[PDB]
Amino acid sequence: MFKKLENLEKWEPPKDWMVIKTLDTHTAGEPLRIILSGFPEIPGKTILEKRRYLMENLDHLRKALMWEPRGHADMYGAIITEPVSEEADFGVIFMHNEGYSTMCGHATIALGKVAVECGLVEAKEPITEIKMDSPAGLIKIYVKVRDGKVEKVYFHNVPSFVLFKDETINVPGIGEVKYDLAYGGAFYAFVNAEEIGLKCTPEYYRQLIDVGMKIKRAIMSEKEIRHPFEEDLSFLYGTIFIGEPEDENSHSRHVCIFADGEVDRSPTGTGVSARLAILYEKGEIDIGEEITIESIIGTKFTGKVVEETRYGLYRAIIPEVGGNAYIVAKNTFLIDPQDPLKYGFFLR
Amino acid sequence: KLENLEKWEPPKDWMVIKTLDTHTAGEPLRIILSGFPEIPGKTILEKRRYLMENLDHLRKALMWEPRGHADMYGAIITEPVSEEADFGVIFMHNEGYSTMCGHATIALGKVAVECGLVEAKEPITEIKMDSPAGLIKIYVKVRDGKVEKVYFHNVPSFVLFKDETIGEVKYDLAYGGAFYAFVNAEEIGLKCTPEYYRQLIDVGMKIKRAIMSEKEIRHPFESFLYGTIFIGEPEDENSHSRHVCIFADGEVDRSPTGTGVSARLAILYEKGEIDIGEEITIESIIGTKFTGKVVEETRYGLYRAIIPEVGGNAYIVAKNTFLIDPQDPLKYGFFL
Repeated sequence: MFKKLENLEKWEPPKDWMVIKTLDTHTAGEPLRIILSGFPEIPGKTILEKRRYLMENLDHLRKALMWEPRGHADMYGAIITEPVSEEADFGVIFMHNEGYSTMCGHATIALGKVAVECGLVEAKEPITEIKMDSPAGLIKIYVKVRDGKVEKVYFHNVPSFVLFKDETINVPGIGEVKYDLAYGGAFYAFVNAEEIGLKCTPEYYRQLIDVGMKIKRAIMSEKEIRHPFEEDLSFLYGTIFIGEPEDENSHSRHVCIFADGEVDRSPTGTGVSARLAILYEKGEIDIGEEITIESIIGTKFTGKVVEETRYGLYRAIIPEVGGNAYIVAKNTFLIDPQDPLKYGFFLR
Repeated sequence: KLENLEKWEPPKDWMVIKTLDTHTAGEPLRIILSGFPEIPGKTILEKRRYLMENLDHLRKALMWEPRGHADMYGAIITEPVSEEADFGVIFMHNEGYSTMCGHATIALGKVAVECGLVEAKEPITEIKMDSPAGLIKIYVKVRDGKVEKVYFHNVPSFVLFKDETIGEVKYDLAYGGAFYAFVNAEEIGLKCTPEYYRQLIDVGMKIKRAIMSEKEIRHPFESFLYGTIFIGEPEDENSHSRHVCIFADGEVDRSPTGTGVSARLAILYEKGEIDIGEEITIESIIGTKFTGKVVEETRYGLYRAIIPEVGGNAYIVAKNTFLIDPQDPLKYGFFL
C-alpha cells in the first residue's frame, strides 16, 4: 500500500552482499558516478599505477557500476584518491563502458562543484582553487562561489596540442574521410559531420555511433597515436563530429564518440581542449578569446586559450574550459553474489 | 575525506524520492518507495490519469537520463483499490504508462514477499494486484523463506499465420498480448548471441518491415506487428530454445519477452510440439531465462487459443535516493 512500502525502505540485504555507495551528478547532461565506499583498496603511488591496478584486478566492479542494470551504456565513473603530488588536494581515476580514460572534462567540472558543496576542500569566495592529480597530469580547478554556493566551474587542462592535421583515411564501409587529430588530455579525431552527410542532432544518433566507431578503429589500425612522455596515454580515445551551431552565440557543436560506442551528452571537456588547440594553430581564435561549443542535446561549455606553451617538441596551449554540474542522486548499489548479472552486461 | 560526501545531505527544500531497483532477466524495474507526491483517485485508471496529467515531469525525472535511461521502467505502488487486492500498481517507462508489463509483474511478486509488502506463505504466496488493466494474480514459490520463482497467467494467446516472405524467410505469426513474427535464426545464418547484436537488429527490422507491408495483422477487437522474435538453439541442455525480440524501431528485449513466450506457447501447442502440462525454459540474448507452460486450451474470438503461464525471477540491485536540484535545468531529464 502506502504504509507497508516502509518495509521496502527498512529492508536490508544479507551480510554477504557487496554494498557500494555513490554520489551521482550530471554535467551538461553527461553523468558522473562518484564512488564513496565499499570499493576494495587500490594500491600504487601514481595515478597511472592506480589505474593500471584497476584494469587488471577490479574490472568486474567497473562493469558492475558502469554497465546495465546499475548501469547503462553511457554511464561514466570516478574514483577519488588521496593526492599523489605534493600540491594536490586529491587524485582521480575515470571509468566508462570500455575502461579508464586519461582525463575527463565534464567530470572535472562536477568534481570541483562536489568538492566545494560536499566538503573535500574549504570554500572560498569568490573563487576556490583546487589542484587535482589526473592520469594525464595535474589539473587546476577554479570554482566560482557566491554566498556558499557554486555558480560555475572552470579548469585548466594539461597542455593541449595538434598531433596531425588535414589527413584523409579510408574507412572501409564509408570511404574517404578528412580528419584532424589533437590531444586535450585524451586523443580525438576531429571530423566534419556534413562532409559525411550526418548532422550533430539526436535524429542521427545511431549513425554517429556507427560511423564514429568506424572512423576511430580505422585510424587506430593505421596510425600511431603518441603522447610525448607516457606509454599508457598513447591511444585514440574517440571520434568527435563537428557541427554547425544551433544557438546564437555558440561557435560550433560537438558529438564525441568514445570508448565502446559511448556518446558524450555534454560537449567534451577534453574535446574542447583539443579543439582549442586546433582552432589556435590554424589561427581561428586569439589568446583570451572565449568561445561556446554545444553538444548533441544543446547543452554548452565555454572554452578559451589561456596561454601558449611547449610540450615535448609540440606547439601547445593551456586551455580553460567552463561549465556547470548538478547533483542528482545518492546511490547504494547492491551486488547479490548469486545474481546471474551481478557484474553487468553490455550489448554493442 | 570521502566521508564528507558520505555525510552530505541535500538541502531540505530539495525533493527527495527513494526507490528500490531490480532486474528481471536483465530488464529493470524502479519501485518508488517515498518522497513522491500524493496520487489521488479511487480507481487505478483515475490515479493513472492524475499522474499523467499532473506529475508526468516526475516520471521523466526518474525514467529519463541522467537518473534513468532509455530502457528504464518504473512502478508506483498504491493502496489496494478493490476489496481483494493486496496493493495497486501503476506502470511507467520512458515513453509513457503501460497497461501491463510482464517482467515488472515478476519483479513485483519477488519484492513483495522478500521485502514485506505481503506475508510469506509456503510453498506459494498468492498476490492480487490492482493494475490499470484489471486485477492481476501473481504466484510466488517460496522455500525456506526465500523466493524461488514468480509466475502469472497472460492473456489468451493464439496463432495467426505459418507463412513466407522475401532472401526468403520462413515465419510464424502469433499473439501473446502483442503480435510477433517468429523466425529461425540459424536458417538465416545468425545466432541468438551478443556477437550478433547488430545483425539481429538489422535483419530483424527488415523482416518486420517486409511482413508489415505485405500481410494484414488484425486483432479481433482493437492492430499491428510489434516485433520479430528470432528463435535460437539453447545453450543449456535443459533449455528449450532461445528468443531475441527485435521490436519498435530497433529496440531489443534482453529478457525472453513475456508476451513473446506466450505467443510462442500458442504456436508450439498448435504444432503439437508441447503438451498441456509441460513447462519449457526459454533463454534470451544474455542467457537469462523464463519458463512457459500452456495452462488450458481456450477460445479468443473465433480463434483456437491457449492460456499461457510465464515464470521467472528478479534480483535486487540498488536502493537509490534521487535528488532534484531546483536550479538544475535538466532536473526533469532528457531523452536520447
